[PDB]
Amino acid sequence: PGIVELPSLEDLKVQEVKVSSSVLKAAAHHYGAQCDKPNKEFMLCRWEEKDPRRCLEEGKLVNQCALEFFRQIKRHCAEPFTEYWTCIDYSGLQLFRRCRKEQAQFDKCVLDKLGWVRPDLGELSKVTKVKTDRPLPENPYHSRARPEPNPEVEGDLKPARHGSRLFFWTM
Amino acid sequence: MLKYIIPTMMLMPLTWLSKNSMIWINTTLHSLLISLTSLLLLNQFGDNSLNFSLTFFSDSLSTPLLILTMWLLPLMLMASQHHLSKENLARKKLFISMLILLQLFLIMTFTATELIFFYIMFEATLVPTLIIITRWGNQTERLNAGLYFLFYTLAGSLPLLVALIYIQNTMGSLNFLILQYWVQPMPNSWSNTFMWLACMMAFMVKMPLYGLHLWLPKAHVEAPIAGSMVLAAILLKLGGYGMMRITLLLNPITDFMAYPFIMLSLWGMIMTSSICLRQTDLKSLIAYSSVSHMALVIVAILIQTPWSYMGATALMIAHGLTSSMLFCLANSNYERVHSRTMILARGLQTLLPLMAAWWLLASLTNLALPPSINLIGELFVVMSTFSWSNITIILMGLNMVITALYSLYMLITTQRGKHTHHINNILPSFTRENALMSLHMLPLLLLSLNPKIILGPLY
Ligand SMILES: CCCCCCCCCCCCCCCCCC(=O)OC[C@H](COP(=O)([O-])OC[C@H](O)COP(=O)([O-])OC[C@H](COC(=O)CCCCCCCCCCCCCCCCC)OC(=O)CCCCCCCCCCCCCCCCC)OC(=O)CCCCCCCCCCCCCCCCC
Ligand SMILES: CCCCCCCCCCCCCCCCCC(=O)OC[C@H](COP(=O)([O-])OC[C@H](O)COP(=O)([O-])OC[C@H](COC(=O)CCCCCCCCCCCCCCCCC)OC(=O)CCCCCCCCCCCCCCCCC)OC(=O)CCCCCCCCCCCCCCCCC
Ligand SMILES: CCCCCCCCCCCCCCCCCC(=O)OC[C@H](COP(=O)([O-])OCC[N+](C)(C)C)OC(=O)CCCCCCCCCCCCCCCCC
Repeated sequence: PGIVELPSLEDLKVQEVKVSSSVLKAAAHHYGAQCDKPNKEFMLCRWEEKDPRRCLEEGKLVNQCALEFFRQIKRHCAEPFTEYWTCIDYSGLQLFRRCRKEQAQFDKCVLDKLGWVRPDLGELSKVTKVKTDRPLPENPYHSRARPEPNPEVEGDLKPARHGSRLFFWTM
Repeated sequence: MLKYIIPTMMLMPLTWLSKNSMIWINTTLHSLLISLTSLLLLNQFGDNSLNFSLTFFSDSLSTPLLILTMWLLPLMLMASQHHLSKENLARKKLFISMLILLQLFLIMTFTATELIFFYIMFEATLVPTLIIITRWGNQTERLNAGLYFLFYTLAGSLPLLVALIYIQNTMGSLNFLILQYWVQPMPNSWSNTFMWLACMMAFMVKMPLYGLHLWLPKAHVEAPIAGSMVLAAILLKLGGYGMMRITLLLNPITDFMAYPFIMLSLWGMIMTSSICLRQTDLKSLIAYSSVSHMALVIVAILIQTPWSYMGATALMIAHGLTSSMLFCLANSNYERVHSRTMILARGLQTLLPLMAAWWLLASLTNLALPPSINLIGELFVVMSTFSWSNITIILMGLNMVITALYSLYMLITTQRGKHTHHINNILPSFTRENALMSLHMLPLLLLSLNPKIILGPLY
């Protein structure tokens, strides 16, 4: 069959978010609140196109919007964020409940210096609507033509001509 | 044919609801009324057959067979009421019901317009005949004889089932009236060779063919008298009727497939007739004479000329009446001496003169005395086989010597000479017995006055 089309290695170069998972988990709710729109544009494009190769640029926007998220933490609130993700980082399951006072200090410093409200219980799991300018994929499965069905039954049912027609039976 | 099927079926409540002293007389009366009505089948035309319905028709071949079939039931009731007098009442009614059921299968065997309905009735005729032989036969060998009668017929006929369904798929129909007009020539091949064998071997067993005849001197000997009458008078003629229907579809391959079987019959009628010269069992002598006479019907069907079909249907009707009368005469001695040995009771004209006159007339019609229809069928088959090959007259004429020789030796051994001294239970002939002889012989001699009704579809 045909040749698969891989993008170049230059099309895969982006400035990586080189932080650990406890840094991401400590900043997760404010990341979902602030970096909402390009993340949801990317995931809409990702569930609609069903191809990562059709989703690179929006993905780069995700990797563009995460970094601007962290710099805006790193400029203003590096101390409560560091003290909070260290405590998140201690736990082997990375519990939020072990770290509520560092969470409260990080939320206080962020709400004072940046005005970000942490999302309540239920908010980040909502199904949201996304207004994009890319087109809807008309054939996302790349399906070819389907076979035509067999012709249906039509016409009023007349009796059997001369019955069963079984060898000598007249009905 | 439904005017003959429904009275034959109404013979069942007629025989199961009769009073115990009345179950022979009522069935005899109403079977004679059905046989009187059987003459309405004689509405036959020079061009067309008498085509009743989609299921039933009758040409001039089936019509004498139907009149003989409906005539043989009262004669079987007369023949079989003496030796079943001591029988249980319900078993006596079951016997009469088996004969009625056999007639019911036979009359829509001969009138089946479609050939698989012909096959179904043609093989339905086994079950009452098998039950009659294996239940009301006298000796031990009736079980073995029933096995031979069953498994020669079915081994011949289950290929015929496949062959008829093959014709059903190929031509679209097994209507004989359609297959008169849609018959295609059957070319020379091995496929058509085994087609011909599957169409013909069931009827070769039913005739019987010589070499396949081994069921007959058991099944016609180990049976009661009604069984022997219906076997030798009607059930050997299902084979000839089926061949005359089925060789329509088997042309032109029959014109060389017939050559072995014709030999098997032309030599067979020399052998079996010769066997009748040295038989000790009188009932077996009549059985091998039946094989000898039906060999001529096999030859006449396989040479397929008009004179041969006319002689073959005349010889079938004539042999039906003659052989049924001969079995009834052998039973008239066997009810007195209780042995079928022919050398046992001799000189019976000294004791039974009118019955010896019946023996004389049956033996003269057996040897094809002119102008009986026995001789008419014999002579026409001889004419057609002379046209087939001028040498066959030798095998015909030598047969016509031996056919005389066993017919009179049977008369000389049973009726002539000095009587056996130690046998003293030779009663005078009952009125029933002479009635049975006259109802066999007087139709057979009256048909000499007007033989054109027993000469078939191409008179
Ligand atoms: C105003 C409103 C009211 C109006 C009312 C109008 C009517 C008034 C009268 C009322 C009564 C009507 C009766 C029904 C109509 C007539 C049917 C008929 O005769 O069909 C002929 C039928 C076909 O012949 P046809 O000349 O072409 O058709 C004439 C009509 O057009 C036939 O018409 P058709 O073409 O439309 O027929 C259709 C088709 C026509 O047939 C075909 O297309 C061919 C296939 C038929 C079956 C073949 C099977 C072969 C293998 C099995 C053989 C079994 C053994 C035989 C019997 C052994 C003993 C029991 O029938 C069938 O396929 C059904 C099967 C046969 C049943 C017939 C009715 C039986 C009812 C009583 C049963 C009593 C026992 C009977 C014996 C048992 C066997 C049937 O004949 C046969 O098949 C031969 C056998 C006889 C059948 C039974 C006859 C009925 C009367 C029986 C009275 C005597 C009983 C004695 C005691 C019991 C037995 C010991
Ligand atoms: C449409 C109406 C038709 C009316 C005319 C009838 C047509 C013929 C029908 C049958 C005729 C013969 C029936 C009697 C024989 C059976 C019983 C018996 O032996 O009785 C002896 C007995 C006299 O003897 P007995 O002293 O009292 O006791 C007997 C002895 O114990 C011991 O007895 P035995 O050994 O001393 O005597 C037996 C003797 C023994 O003699 C023989 O065996 C020699 C016979 C063969 C050589 C001579 C004949 C050769 C062929 C030429 C003749 C035909 C063509 C002639 C034309 C010119 C040429 C073409 O045979 C005779 O005397 C009978 C003479 C006639 C024989 C016919 C040929 C039989 C041979 C085998 C078949 C050959 C082809 C047959 C062609 C038939 C054509 C119609 O006779 C009677 O009691 C007669 C009873 C009443 C008979 C009624 C016949 C008709 C029945 C039909 C009823 C329904 C239709 C209404 C018409 C009614 C008309 C009255
Ligand atoms: C009495 C006892 C003996 C009975 C003998 C009965 C006849 C002897 C031969 C029978 C052969 C089997 C039935 C043949 C049916 C033919 C129908 C037909 O369509 O034929 C053409 C067909 C031809 O096939 P076709 O027609 O489908 O092909 C299309 C047409 N052409 C040829 C052009 C491509 O024949 C066959 O398919 C095979 C026929 C021979 C079958 C051999 C197997 C059976 C072996 C012998 C059994 C003998 C009896 C057994 C019992 C003995 C005692 C226990």
